[PDB]
Amino acid sequence: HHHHHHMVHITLDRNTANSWLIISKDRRQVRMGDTHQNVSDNKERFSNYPMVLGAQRFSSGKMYWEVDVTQKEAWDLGVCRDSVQRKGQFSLSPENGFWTIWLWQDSYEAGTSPQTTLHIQVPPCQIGIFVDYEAGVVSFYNITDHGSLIYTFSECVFAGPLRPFFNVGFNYSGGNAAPLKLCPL
Repeated sequence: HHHHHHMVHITLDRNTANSWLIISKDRRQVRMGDTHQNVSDNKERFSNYPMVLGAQRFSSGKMYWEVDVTQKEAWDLGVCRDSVQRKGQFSLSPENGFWTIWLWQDSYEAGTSPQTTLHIQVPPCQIGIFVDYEAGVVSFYNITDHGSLIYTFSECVFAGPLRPFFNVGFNYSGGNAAPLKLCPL
């Protein structure tokens, strides 16, 4: 792909984070802590899953960023509406305001409803995410495999400002402690 020149500097919004997440000083990395991180509750925090939003809001234009997923067993990545549900149980779907892909149990899927199997020959260590607001497109790229396309959501109905979306996943296995990291431009 040739989307690299739309690169944006994403930072994580601490106030939206699940109370077990640990966000680095530079707000560029996030991992699952082994306990509650001693923060007050608020209406923005994702309560049921290890999720956090980017601080940036996008309502027009073309945007690109990269995320490092090295040695993780489970994660979700993409964008979501600013007004997505924070509390209780929900599925990741465009109907609920999410445009995402994930790794889970050794398979990659896109968060359609129902979910779509992805075909990835080279397990990615970094993921590129491209948003074209006007066109209604969200695309995902395998940076480890020379930028090859993973998935395109088209005909998106964003219906609001978008925020970068992250889920570090649970660590029931002891094999999923590694962070998500926003990669430098």
